[PDB]
Amino acid sequence: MRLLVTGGAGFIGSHFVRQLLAGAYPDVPADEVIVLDSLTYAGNRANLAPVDADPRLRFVHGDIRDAGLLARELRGVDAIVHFAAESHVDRSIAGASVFTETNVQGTQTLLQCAVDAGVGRVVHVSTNQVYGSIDSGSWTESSPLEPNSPYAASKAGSDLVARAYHRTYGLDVRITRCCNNYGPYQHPEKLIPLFVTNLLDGGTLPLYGDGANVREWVHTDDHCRGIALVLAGGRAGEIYHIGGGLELTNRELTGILLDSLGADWSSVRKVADRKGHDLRYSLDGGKIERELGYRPQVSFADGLARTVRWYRENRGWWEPLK
Amino acid sequence: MRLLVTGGAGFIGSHFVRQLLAGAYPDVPADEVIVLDSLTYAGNRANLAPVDADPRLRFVHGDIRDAGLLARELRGVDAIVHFAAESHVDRSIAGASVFTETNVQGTQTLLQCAVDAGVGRVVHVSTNQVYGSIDSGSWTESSPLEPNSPYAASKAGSDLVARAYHRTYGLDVRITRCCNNYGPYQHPEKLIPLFVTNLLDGGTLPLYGDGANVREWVHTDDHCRGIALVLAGGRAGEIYHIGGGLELTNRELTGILLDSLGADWSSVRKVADRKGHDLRYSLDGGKIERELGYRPQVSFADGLARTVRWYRENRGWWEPLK
Ligand SMILES: NC(=O)c1ccc[n+]([C@@H]2O[C@H](COP(=O)([O-])OP(=O)(O)OC[C@H]3O[C@@H](n4cnc5c(N)ncnc54)[C@H](O)[C@@H]3O)[C@@H](O)[C@H]2O)c1
Ligand SMILES: NC(=O)c1ccc[n+]([C@@H]2O[C@H](COP(=O)([O-])OP(=O)(O)OC[C@H]3O[C@@H](n4cnc5c(N)ncnc54)[C@H](O)[C@@H]3O)[C@@H](O)[C@H]2O)c1
Ligand SMILES: Cc1cn([C@H]2C[C@H](O)[C@@H](COP(=O)(O)OP(=O)(O)O[C@H]3O[C@H](CO)[C@@H](O)[C@H](O)[C@H]3O)O2)c(=O)[nH]c1=O
Ligand SMILES: Cc1cn([C@H]2C[C@H](O)[C@@H](COP(=O)(O)OP(=O)(O)O[C@H]3O[C@H](CO)[C@@H](O)[C@H](O)[C@H]3O)O2)c(=O)[nH]c1=O
Repeated sequence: MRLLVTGGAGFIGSHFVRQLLAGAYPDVPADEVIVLDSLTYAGNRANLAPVDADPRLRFVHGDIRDAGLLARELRGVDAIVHFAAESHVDRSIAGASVFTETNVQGTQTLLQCAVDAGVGRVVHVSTNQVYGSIDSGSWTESSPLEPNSPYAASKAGSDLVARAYHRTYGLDVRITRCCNNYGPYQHPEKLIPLFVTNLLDGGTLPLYGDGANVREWVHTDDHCRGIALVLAGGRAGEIYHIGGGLELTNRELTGILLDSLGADWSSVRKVADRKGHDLRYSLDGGKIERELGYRPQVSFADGLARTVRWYRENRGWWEPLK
Repeated sequence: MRLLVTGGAGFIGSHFVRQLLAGAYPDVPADEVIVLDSLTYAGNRANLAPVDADPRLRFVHGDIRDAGLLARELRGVDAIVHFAAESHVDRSIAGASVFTETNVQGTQTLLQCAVDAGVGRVVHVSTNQVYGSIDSGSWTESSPLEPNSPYAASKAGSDLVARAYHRTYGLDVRITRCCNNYGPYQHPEKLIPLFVTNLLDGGTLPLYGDGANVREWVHTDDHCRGIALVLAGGRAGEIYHIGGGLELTNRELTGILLDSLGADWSSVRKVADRKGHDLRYSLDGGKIERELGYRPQVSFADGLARTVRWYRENRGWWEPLK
């Protein structure tokens, strides 16, 4: 079983690789694991340090946009788990082009090379942001694509490329959509690590707009497990939501973070709101529960405590990133 | 070290604050920075957006003419950097009164409150226009005050108030005089931003009179650094010229601007000359060089390229101002 994981040196991808190599996914035979990652500002070899010497791992410093490389690296690969992408909304508003280049064009190159290489199946990792914003209720897999940021539209375009590969060429590609993830090794440009590390440095927390925005949080371990279940038992062309359950306003979350670190509101700063900021995300995960048996297993309280502790203990890791 | 910067939401003042907070002036201890700005048509909170959440910054929306406010805000302040003023010659010709009110009366109120508050030192930001026009040669700090516009006479009157505060009350006030500044965040009523943004909008450039007027240009970063050197090491009551070196006719500069944007002379329009338009400005900066070590470090070609690019990339900022 040869598996290729793109974006495996990033936050979620590295967790997937680590778990896999650790044997957390018995149903996912992985005798050979190739990680393909271009090492952008978000890719970090340290994320794979724990599995560095594993004889089953091959690390490829390269790009999904590189057709030649792929045509070689995908030879005899049975499956691909695709996490490689530009992932930050803020960066997408500031410089949008890279998002279409990596997310849409990169996905197309990858999927065409998969077809050319006879790859058996692909799990295309996506996000709940393709659905825009939802005032009340939760989105299901049939919800409309109404992305509001360049990042979200790039992911949605990638999802559409995946569909077309399945419909035109018969490629067995499965799509997952998940809510905000959190956990160790998340880059500090993201909300939780940013705020936790800012407090660790005795700094302020830049709370966008009024902090009323709502996000659903899932520990990355749960997301990864959902992906492994889709990889092992999903169906060609299907979309699967992987949720975490827990919905919080950014204000609520900030309070929780402050509490966790013994800090107070005085460390918060109201800053201009993000342009086109999505008010609320909420996913319905009944499909994957009923069809594949997935449900989040890490409680926010526990997961969060552990994450904060991780940041406390790994300044050497995050400091250089800030 | 508590510092109060008036006019800190304007063009130059915001750059000074940003640089300071960024650590560009190691010799200027700034544990606490208060910015006092009345937010006239020229003051813009967006100019301080990048430093908004900095715990060392306190933004005070208020006026230098407000004695009561000052008497409170100057408590325990060690130094003041005074940039607040009405800065456009054209506006001064159209409605002169505000120039005496803000520039002269505002300075007097500020300096008297400084005395009442025991403020250690003040850097009064002034201009080369107090010297009138110079056909050949450059002005030194002993050059005569021969202002020709209501704006220039208001600045010169403010400089005289500063001298009197130093001579009568012992206030340690240092005066700086500089040439035309340019750079990001300059309000588009000024020559460069006006012409660059007009070209960006596909409009014409209103070239006053024959365009033969000569101006000396300095990037604001250099000016700010000169101010920081005077603040840290100048001497009470002294005047210091901060120059940029580069002298150009407005016609020459227009050509440079056109070139930079791929436009041509056809976009220019000869319009009536400004009343009492000063023919040429030229400052000698040997004093500050020999006494404080200052010399401009940003070459016009580089500085300008970057400025134009800034305007290209920040329509959202300037558009609302036009
Ligand atoms: N972070 C979340 O909360 C979340 C929620 C849902 C979905 N997702 C999706 O999960 C995936 C992983 O996100 P993440 O948070 O781990 O992202 P990340 O920003 O932590 O990491 C992205 C990784 O992809 C690599 N990469 C970027 N462009 C590349 C290219 N052209 N070729 C090869 N490698 C490239 C980077 O070097 C990096 O290691 C993304 O597709 C993202 O859209 C993320
Ligand atoms: N722009 C230049 O090329 C240049 C060259 C030499 C000297 N100067 C001097 O430098 C200083 C800064 O000029 P600038 O170009 O940044 O000006 P500007 O027009 O960009 O900004 C002036 C700022 O002062 C504030 N202000 C005006 N009146 C006020 C009042 N009564 N109380 C408080 N705040 C008030 C405004 O809100 C604004 O933020 C001025 O004193 C100007 O005379 C400018
Ligand atoms: C970075 C930052 C963020 N925020 C707010 C904006 C959002 O409402 C919320 C979370 O911000 P971010 O960490 O940037 O995450 P968000 O935009 O929700 O998107 C995340 O979750 C998405 C799934 O919802 C993933 O697809 C994205 O890749 C991932 O980055 O916190 C602040 O208030 N201040 C900040 O400094
Ligand atoms: C706005 C404008 C200006 N001009 C000319 C007039 C001047 O000769 C030259 C620069 O004009 P302004 O941008 O208004 O700048 P100027 O009067 O030289 O004064 C600037 O530099 C001064 C220092 O010299 C500062 O004290 C002033 O605050 C600052 O505004 O360009 C035009 O030909 N057309 C225009 O539309």
